[PDB]
Amino acid sequence: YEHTAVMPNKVGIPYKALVERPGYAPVHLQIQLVNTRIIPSTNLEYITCKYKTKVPSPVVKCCGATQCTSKPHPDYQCQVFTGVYPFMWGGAYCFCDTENTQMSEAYVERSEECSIDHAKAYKVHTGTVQAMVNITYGSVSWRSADVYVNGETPAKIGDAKLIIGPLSSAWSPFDNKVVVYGHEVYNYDFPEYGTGKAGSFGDLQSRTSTSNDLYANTNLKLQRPQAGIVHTPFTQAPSGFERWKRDKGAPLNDVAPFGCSIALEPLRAENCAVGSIPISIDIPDAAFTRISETPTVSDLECKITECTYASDFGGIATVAYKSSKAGNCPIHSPSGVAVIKENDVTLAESGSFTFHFSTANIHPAFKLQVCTSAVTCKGDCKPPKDHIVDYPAQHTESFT
Amino acid sequence: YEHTAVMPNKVGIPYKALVERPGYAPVHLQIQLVNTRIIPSTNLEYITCKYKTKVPSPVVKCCGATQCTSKPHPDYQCQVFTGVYPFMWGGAYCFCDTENTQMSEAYVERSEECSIDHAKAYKVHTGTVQAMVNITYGSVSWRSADVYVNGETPAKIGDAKLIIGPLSSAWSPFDNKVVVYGHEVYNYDFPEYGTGKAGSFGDLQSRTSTSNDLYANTNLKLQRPQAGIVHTPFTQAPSGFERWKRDKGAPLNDVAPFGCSIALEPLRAENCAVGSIPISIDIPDAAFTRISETPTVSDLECKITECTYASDFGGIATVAYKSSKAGNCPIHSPSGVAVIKENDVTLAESGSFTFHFSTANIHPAFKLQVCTSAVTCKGDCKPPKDHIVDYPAQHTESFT
Amino acid sequence: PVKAKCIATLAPEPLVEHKHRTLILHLHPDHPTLLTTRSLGSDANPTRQWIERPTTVNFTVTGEGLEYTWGNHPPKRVWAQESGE
Repeated sequence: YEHTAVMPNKVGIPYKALVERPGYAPVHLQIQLVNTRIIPSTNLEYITCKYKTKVPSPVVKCCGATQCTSKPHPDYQCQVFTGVYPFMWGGAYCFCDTENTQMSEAYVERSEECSIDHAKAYKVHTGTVQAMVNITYGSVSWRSADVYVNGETPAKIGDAKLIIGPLSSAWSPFDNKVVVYGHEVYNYDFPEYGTGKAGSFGDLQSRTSTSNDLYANTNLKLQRPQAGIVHTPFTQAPSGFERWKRDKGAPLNDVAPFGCSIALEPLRAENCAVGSIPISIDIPDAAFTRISETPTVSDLECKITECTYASDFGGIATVAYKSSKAGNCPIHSPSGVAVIKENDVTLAESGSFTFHFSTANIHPAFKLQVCTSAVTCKGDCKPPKDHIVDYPAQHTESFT
Repeated sequence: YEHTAVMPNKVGIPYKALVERPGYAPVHLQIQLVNTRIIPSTNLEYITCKYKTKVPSPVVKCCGATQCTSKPHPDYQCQVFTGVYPFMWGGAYCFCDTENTQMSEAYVERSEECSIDHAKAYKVHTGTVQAMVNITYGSVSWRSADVYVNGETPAKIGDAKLIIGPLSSAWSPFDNKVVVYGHEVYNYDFPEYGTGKAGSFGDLQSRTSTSNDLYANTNLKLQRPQAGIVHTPFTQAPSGFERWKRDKGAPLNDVAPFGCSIALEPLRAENCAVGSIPISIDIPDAAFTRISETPTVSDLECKITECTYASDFGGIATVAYKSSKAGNCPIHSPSGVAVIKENDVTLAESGSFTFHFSTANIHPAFKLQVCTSAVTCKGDCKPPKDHIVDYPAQHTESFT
Repeated sequence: PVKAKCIATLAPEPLVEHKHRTLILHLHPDHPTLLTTRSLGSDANPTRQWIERPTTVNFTVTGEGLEYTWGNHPPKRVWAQESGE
């Protein structure tokens, strides 16, 4: 009875399949893939952020030169300068007039915002998708368990053992190269660590926040201070993190395909509705009811009464139930034409009980399996009027 | 002069290329890829180890039942038992004879060896390879720096800036799935966390050593103690960590291809000699000698004298040096036929100095570039006799 | 259980014997020794055999090299280029 089932990847709607175990009473499913969070394999390549030209205070030798050296600070720009007369609080102070030397030095450093407000590149591989699958199973009526997709993983949470996927729809909405910012995720071809052109994205490129080493192509060019005054002309491109916040591109949670949402959290891409998942469950046999205890319902009749050719469960149909005992009777349309809101219907001794459903074909000729009794609920449906609210329960469009 | 060079990946031998900068004197290389440690991208999936059935001490109710509950211990096997008469130091002690109840309980727990003697699975991706490249450069004569392979990374250690790879030979000798044990690394399709069949590898599956939760499919089945005596029959498969130590497979440092060694260290695979690496260096121009200061050597002559058709530098050749000044003269065979032990030869005023080399073609027609003077050192070579010692310097086999 | 370095094993040295791209190895251990190799071509072609009985073995070494592991004695390596003249 290990109920294999191909199953559409779509998040917010149950998939009430039916266990046709030969010998005992069938049992309905209710498989709602409440989430499709993905979490691909990734690598933190480098944080970037806007620089801060945290200038070390220049040297001023008063009569003669002060040769600079290339200190190992990131992008340590330093250039000796002569021909000053530095006004500092008493007019000038160095008594020469051309031998007055000024050595400006400036290096690039991570902002304090780099720790917290920072873009973040990644090389993104495929990884392994997940889900908090609820099944309000059978008469168990509950399990809300986190699972995987790889087609040999069980998750014995509740009582049922369930194996999912691998899904066929391998579209990772993440591209190979991704930039990430706070919550807005950008599938951007970031240039690389160690290379980013100044002004362009990744002018600062630190491996992480702690990493004292980095790559700072900022085109930081010191110029001589003017007219014998102490200061430090640092001529520099404002960061490619400054832009990339107001001349950027749009976020993947606003431009992705096939229906995904995003988080700066394990780097999941939630709820990506695409393709199918070959899902298979091993039910606990204890949860089964033996066949000789559920009422046999045959010699019945089914008919629509007001079929709504729609998404919400507007389709209805009375069923002239013709039972033997009285009790519950799980139901399902093995044809995917009709999706039913009721998993189970209570029965007195051969009464009648309408259920709700939804279809996509004008003439819904769908079988209905009322606990081992098939029936065609043939009829005709009506279009609605009022179509602006969230996503459907029908999801069965085909040739009609 | 940024000397691009395709370069064979092979560890223990220099690659003495030649800088042909137009305008100043050429300079030899000596690029010895002392290491090829790899460090792919990986993930600790689960430690395994042999279980320890650290039995909690059973209950013995003397007259009537003690229902057990399924405590959340890993693989908490517990089964009530009646019909005992437990001999404990005074004969039996419970005065009933069938209402004597015994509740055995046993759960699986990590051994103390699990912390230290433990296999270790991994999902292994490709990552990024490294090397402690020595270059005893030019007249610099030294730098032993750790580098990368990704073809935009410099490493300004010494004075030269050098960019390596990416290599074309992407054979990660690690497979996707790997088990690891102390030092012996096994490219094993470990089943998974959460699944491993009892007896088979990974009967115990703990995420890490600290992780109190785990997966213990050990098929632990308690049986009733015998003949009214206190004890706990635990019937169990000895671990799939017990086997996997004496019915295992062989280690990847003993079965890998293309020449690798291994460590339980950053999970590198050292010294994997395969394929080529497109390496490019930016020399310090200060290290160059201008062309008008090295002796011009032309109007020379070269000839072998005892060419050894071999690996060790057995090939020799006098050269009738015809210099202008006197001094050093870097040398190289731009053809890969001949590999030379001497990077540089000292010269008096037009003397003669033999060098050593090794070839693979019976008639070595290789050019020799003695500091901007080419010459064919044509000749013929002799096979050796004595071939059982480590790896060659020739590495140039082709059609001969 | 701690990561002590036991005073530990060592197997008697091998008798290396040359042939044309081939290591004859007359070998003579103290105890059963797992020997194994790695023909360093991308064709690995490794070998494993516990040796307790003294045995002259053979190894078709290739052009580029082979390595050789006489027990926990360190791994050796070998250039076998030509010897057939």
